[PDB]
Amino acid sequence: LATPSPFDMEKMVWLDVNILEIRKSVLENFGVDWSKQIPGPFAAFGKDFV
Amino acid sequence: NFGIITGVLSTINFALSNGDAYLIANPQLSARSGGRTDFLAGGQVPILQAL
Repeated sequence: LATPSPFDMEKMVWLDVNILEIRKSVLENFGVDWSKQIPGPFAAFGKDFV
Repeated sequence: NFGIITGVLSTINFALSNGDAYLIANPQLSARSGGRTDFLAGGQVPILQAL
């Protein structure tokens, strides 16, 4: 003849979360940049024998 | 008419270059025996894919 409870009291849990993040960066760009491909010498010949 | 008209052309190259790159990645994880753990440190990019 016994009856159950409507529900059961459960234990309550607290959650504490920490997220920590650090980013660092350095960027350098220094010097002199020259050309690497330049025109070279040329030669041409042309004649009319007849 | 008998003859010829011809010549040559040229280019000069003196290019020189180096490159070095280093990296270490040290992820760490915790998980229980019989469980699974996933970890992602990075990002997401959008991709246009469809059926």
